[PDB]
Amino acid sequence: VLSAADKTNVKAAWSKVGGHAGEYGAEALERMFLGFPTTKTYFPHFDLSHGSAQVKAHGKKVGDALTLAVGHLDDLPGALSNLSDLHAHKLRVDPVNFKLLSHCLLSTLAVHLPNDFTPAVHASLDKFLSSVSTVLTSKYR
Amino acid sequence: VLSAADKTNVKAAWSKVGGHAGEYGAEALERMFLGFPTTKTYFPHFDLSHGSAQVKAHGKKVGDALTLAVGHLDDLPGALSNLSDLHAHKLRVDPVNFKLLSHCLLSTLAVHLPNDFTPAVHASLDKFLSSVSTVLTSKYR
Amino acid sequence: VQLSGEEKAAVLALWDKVNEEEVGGEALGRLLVVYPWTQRFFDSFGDLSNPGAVMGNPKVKAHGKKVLHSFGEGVHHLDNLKGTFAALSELHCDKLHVDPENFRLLGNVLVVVLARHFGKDFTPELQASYQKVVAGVANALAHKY
Amino acid sequence: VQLSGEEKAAVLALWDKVNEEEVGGEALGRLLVVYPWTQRFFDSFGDLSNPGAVMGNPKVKAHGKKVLHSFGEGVHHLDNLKGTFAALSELHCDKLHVDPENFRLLGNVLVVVLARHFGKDFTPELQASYQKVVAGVANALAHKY
Ligand code: HEM
Ligand code: HEM
Ligand code: HEM
Ligand code: HEM
Ligand SMILES: [Cl-]
Ligand code: NA
Ligand code: NA
Repeated sequence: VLSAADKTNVKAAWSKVGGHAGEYGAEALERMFLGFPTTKTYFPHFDLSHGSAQVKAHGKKVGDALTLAVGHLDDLPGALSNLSDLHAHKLRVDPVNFKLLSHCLLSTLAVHLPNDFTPAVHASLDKFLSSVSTVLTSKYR
Repeated sequence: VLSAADKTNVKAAWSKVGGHAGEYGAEALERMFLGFPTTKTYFPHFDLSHGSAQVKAHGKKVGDALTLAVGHLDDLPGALSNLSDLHAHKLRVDPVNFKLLSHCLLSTLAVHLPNDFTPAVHASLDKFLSSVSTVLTSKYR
Repeated sequence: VQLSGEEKAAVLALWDKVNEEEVGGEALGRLLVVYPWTQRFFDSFGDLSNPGAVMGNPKVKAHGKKVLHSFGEGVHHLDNLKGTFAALSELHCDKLHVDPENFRLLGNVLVVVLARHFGKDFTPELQASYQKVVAGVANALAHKY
Repeated sequence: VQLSGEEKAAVLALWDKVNEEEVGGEALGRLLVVYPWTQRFFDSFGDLSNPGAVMGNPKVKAHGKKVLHSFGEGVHHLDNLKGTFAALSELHCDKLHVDPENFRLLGNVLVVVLARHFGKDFTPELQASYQKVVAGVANALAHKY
């Protein structure tokens, strides 16, 4: 599914993210909640207001999980197993919402990394986020 | 995507399909063309009328490819590589069309194997057809 | 969302043969089994943990019948679907927050259940007509989005 | 497909600064690179085999401008999207047979290009407003199905 070129594109792109993975995760969440309000249904216990500390905290965990995935491109099912259990079994997140967050993530990267967000990197990050979504929405136990 | 239980169901269900794989592929194709005329764009050289020798012949190749996939569930990217190149790089088939054929192929199995098309087998063949679709629509070579 | 004179007649002849009890329950049950994330909207129905509990759930069978009765309204009001499903569309968007993609899924599962019940009588052209009907209902239900 | 008065004003103010040629060319180019199956509809444009050839293709830049100009007509007729895209809907649905899912894809790509060009000025609330716009365009373009 992911070619070797995609893996190296994702690897290099995420090296540009560097220590900002949490900030970008948080901003992506903020863009998703405002742009697709249905997604707020999955966080009824969150303070979703402007500057919310909960969103910032959750974004850090989303960013950290993606960094982990970037380091296990060759075995995402095994590396993300615990996260698949939470999202597919416990939380039963509609797969549609993963397309929305992926789009909001790419938007965030486009804002902060305009010179590095080339079409090819764009295309490889899209494949990457799609493969991560498939793992997190699947019951493969 | 595919669990151990899914593989067992798929293999067992496909043993009931047996030698009807070609018939079912052809009927599935015919249901797609009538039910989704958009799919007719990819066969401008075919007689899509009922009982066509081209459709029946083409259906045989789809049935055979699925039978091949059933014996290589653990390495679909490797076994379906040549067909992935054909559909993604050469033919550039819109991924939406694989969902339409998958639905039409499940419709066909429901017609001919109603007592074996249980909810559990239904659920596993759908996962199976999605994994085959993902391989055939990905440029990973 | 337009059918020929023979199409609508053929669609209705098959609908007369639909068991209003089994088909609705089986289609909804298959939706919860094959697309497990849909179970999230039915937590109040009880045990949905395995296909046996879902397919034998009395609340699933009851609600399935309601769903099939609403599909029936679509088969008999093709030329005014947008108005027929106004209230249901509002229900699923403002209150339930069901993504329109799931309307398509239930619509295809229903088709698969019809195919299972009627076998070779569910011809490709007859299915093609029901794909039109199922798409129209799904589109009418998502109009409030 | 309705925005508030403050939303409309913000959407219109940003479009005053949109270079329809640069944004259009980049948006169409990214569609062909990120979703390669869309290349099938543009074989007469020539070599689309790699992003370099796609992003520098003059026919891609020209058509992208046309496409973005049509988004502009939608941005200036938010209350009449169906009538504004009626002819283009027939072209894409009855004559080209383009699946509606790709309309949504091109709208999200456009948003990503807008985000890349305007940076921090493309705020989350401003993006939220344009997500509504692109969805409105996408549904209007698919109304003929
Ligand atoms: C690439 C996609 C995603 C990644 C990498 C991801 C990552 C994570 C992580 C790391 C956690 C751990 C939370 C914790 O330990 O406190 C989590 C939980 C959670 N996820 Fe996601 N997630 C993704 C997509 C989504 C989407 C699309 C939704 C819904 C629209 C969602 C809803 C939730 C919720 C509700 C929780 C629990 C939050 C809490 O109870 O504190 N996730 N996710
Ligand atoms: C499970 C899904 C599918 C399978 C297993 C499959 C399998 C195959 C096979 C085995 C071939 C011939 C390979 C060869 O001759 O080397 C083929 C060719 C082809 N496929 Fe598919 N296919 C699938 C889905 C689709 C879909 C969804 C479309 C379009 C809507 C499509 C369009 C075509 C076309 C146009 C050809 C070439 C026809 C010709 O050469 O005359 N396929 N496919
Ligand atoms: C063509 C597709 C559908 C039709 C025709 C349909 C029809 C209906 C009907 C008739 C009701 C009863 C409303 C009432 O009694 O006032 C209902 C309620 C409901 N629908 Fe559906 N529906 C469809 C799709 C879906 C889907 C796909 C889901 C979730 C995945 C869903 C979730 C619900 C829920 C949770 C309720 C409320 C259940 C309850 O409170 O007992 N619907 N729908
Ligand atoms: C989503 C928003 C879209 C808009 C607003 C749009 C708009 C347009 C416009 C303005 C034209 C020019 C018609 C003319 O010059 O007479 C056109 C033509 C065309 N469109 Fe699009 N389009 C969209 C998406 C797509 C997509 C997703 C595809 C295919 C994947 C597509 C394929 C085509 C083709 C093949 C043509 C004809 C090209 C030619 O003149 O040779 N369009 N569209
Ligand atoms: Cl590039
Ligand atoms: Na189906
Ligand atoms: Na994108």
